[PDB]
Amino acid sequence: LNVQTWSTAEGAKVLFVEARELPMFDLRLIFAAGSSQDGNAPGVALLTNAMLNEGVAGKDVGAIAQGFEGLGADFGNGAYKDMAVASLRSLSAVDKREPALKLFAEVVGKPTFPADSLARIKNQMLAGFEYQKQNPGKLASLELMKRLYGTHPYAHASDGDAKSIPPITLAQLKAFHAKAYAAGNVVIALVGDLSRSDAEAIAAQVSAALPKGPALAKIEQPAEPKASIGHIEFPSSQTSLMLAQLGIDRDDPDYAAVSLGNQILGGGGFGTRLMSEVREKRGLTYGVYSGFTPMQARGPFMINLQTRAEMSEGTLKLVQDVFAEYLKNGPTQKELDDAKRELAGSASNADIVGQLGAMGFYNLPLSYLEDFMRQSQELTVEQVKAAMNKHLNVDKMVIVSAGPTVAQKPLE
Amino acid sequence: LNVQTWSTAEGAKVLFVEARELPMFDLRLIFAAGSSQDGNAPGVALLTNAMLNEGVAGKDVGAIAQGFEGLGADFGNGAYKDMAVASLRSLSAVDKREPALKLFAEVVGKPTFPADSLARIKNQMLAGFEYQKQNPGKLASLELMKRLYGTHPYAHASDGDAKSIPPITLAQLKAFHAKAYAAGNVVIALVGDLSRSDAEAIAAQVSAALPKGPALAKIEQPAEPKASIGHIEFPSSQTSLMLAQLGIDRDDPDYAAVSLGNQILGGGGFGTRLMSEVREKRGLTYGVYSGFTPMQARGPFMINLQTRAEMSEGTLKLVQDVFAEYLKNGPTQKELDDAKRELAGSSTASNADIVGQLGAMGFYNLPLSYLEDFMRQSQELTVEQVKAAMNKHLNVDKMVIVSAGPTVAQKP
Repeated sequence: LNVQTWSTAEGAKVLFVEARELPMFDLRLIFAAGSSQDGNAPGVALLTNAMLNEGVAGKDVGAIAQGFEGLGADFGNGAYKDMAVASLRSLSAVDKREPALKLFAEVVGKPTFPADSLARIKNQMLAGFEYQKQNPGKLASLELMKRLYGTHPYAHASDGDAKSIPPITLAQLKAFHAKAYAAGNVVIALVGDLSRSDAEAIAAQVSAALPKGPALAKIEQPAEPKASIGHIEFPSSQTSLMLAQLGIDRDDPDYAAVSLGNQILGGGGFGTRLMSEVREKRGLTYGVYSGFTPMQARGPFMINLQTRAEMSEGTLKLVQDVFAEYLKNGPTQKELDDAKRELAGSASNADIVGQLGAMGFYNLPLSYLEDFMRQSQELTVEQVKAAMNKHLNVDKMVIVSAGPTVAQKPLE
Repeated sequence: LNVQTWSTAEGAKVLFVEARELPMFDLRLIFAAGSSQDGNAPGVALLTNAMLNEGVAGKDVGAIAQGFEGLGADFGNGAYKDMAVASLRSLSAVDKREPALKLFAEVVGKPTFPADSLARIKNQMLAGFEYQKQNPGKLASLELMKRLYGTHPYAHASDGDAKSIPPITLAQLKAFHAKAYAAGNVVIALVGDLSRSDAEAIAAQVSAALPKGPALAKIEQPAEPKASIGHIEFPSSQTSLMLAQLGIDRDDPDYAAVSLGNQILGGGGFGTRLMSEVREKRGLTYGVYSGFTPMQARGPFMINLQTRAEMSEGTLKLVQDVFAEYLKNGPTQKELDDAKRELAGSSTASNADIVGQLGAMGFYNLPLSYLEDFMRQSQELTVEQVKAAMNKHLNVDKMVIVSAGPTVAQKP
């Protein structure tokens, strides 16, 4: 496709793809306003993002939702470690998109942050922390990110904690919003039934409604953690196991190589090394997965699965052996091909706008999409093995288990 | 507003509301195909409903998904206790809705139940059962529904269990579908940018694509269970509390009165009696809710919350006292007005909200003027009428209580 890009007067990065198949369009705003920008107030980024559509001049939470619905539009939001998102899907018809866009602009650019909404959202978050202590996987991953990142901004939970949420004030949210939702801190992605002229108008309108400000400081790289094995005691006949170490950052040149290499190890299914060895041949789990989560700074590489508590010790060694062998010998030409073929089979405005968001946010080449498919079928078994060994090491894994401490049964 | 109704040549009940504001419409099919129809194969209803869009003649799961997406349409499905649904939201333009409806009819009326999809679904359902036992609330809920309904079809979990899922064959899914998804067993609800003639054609087309057959017989009423208290030992840190007894069936005349009474007792908000006493004044929980789940047969009335294990013994007594006190004196004028005001707020209804009500109207044989009657009646209820209704359907001596948590010393 023909990806077009430019910047607004306020400094926003714009990426656009014209798609006339459907009388609709997707607008996605990506801000460098993830939890990594939390500073001394864990949870403030997530709280700010969740509060956007709780109120604007003249409209309470209900009226805003009704506003979008009545116009045939869908609003979406979310906060993560690197970014925070605000999105709109709407009919392309001028009479529908105009009021939808002005409302969207008001919600993301001029939220009023109603006091009652804040109290309600905090309560939901506090209740959430309580339910979380009943989810082994959630506890294991939280522990795992702490051991992996230490004091780095990516270490703390995005939603903060019971201690940090209560003190957050409306003033802190307004201050964070003014700084992190600034035009110079955003990427405007558009895909749909629009001309480049309409796209420019839309992007400019959004950019002008946002608070004025420069981009925030980028996140530094984390220090490599030391290998370790932790355990979280939890009642259940099952045990959640997670293994991880630092992976790559989104802009790393070996992205295509490590992603294909990962597909073979623990991607979707039955065919992978892990699913066949752990699930297919031994029936020790209903699902085992592996994957990289590239961010601005080095993201984590993780392997996760659940098994019967009495088989956990044995299954862990098995996963470690499978991983060790894979890094040592790499993939077979047969696995690589099936991997490329599988990939060859994997677009809507939504899927595209999502990619444009990452392309602009991580400053990837305009040709990113094509470059990825192209680089990916070109890769040889030797390039994949080299890339995996360059970014992963068997002696760097941080392991966290969550389940009961019970007698262990060796694998049969 | 101006609900229109008729039946198709197959005996399907059709309900339609013309709404021309947006160039789209919502089609919802409600089948008497919930878990209550499981018989000797718990979970077959949910599995059949989940397999609908997994494949049709010459098309796999991904092909069907892209098919709807490329047309700007969304497919929806879900199975419950007394009903199973299949829905489609689509642009109204003929060039988009015609292809989308043909695909939709094929998906719901002629599913192929691919072998590889059934294995994938069973695998995730089996994984689901494992996750479930690590959840106190779910464990208490399953047990509570058992004590409440005994051998009644509503007692067992809709998704079946680890022992009932593996055995389910394609032959069973095929037979269940031919019986439960028969045209005579479905309600067709339509709302949107369509003329009555457009709607007639759409309904006739969907109805004709379904298997031919009559409506299934209605489920009998459950027996009044004896009051009892049960505890599920779970060494986790918080305690889950659930109280319940048989509520009303969906077409009960006091529906509006009990809905408003329940809203005041434990609906949404911090103003309810339960949230005020347990959370507001005592700070014993982050969320306590109560509610009726009216079904074809008597649905349950349930109250649920989570508290610190050491406060569970006292909190349960408090909730019971608050409940007794509420049935005894009824709601205050203030509570009644606030509730009516909240209800009123909560010609602005969207196609999705309307289509949902139309489906229930048709499935439960509610009066054609149900919508208008609900508003009128609700806004006119008196404290005396609400108190009478709640007392007519609930009794403090009939509560079945089930808690899940650790047995620890009480700190009150």
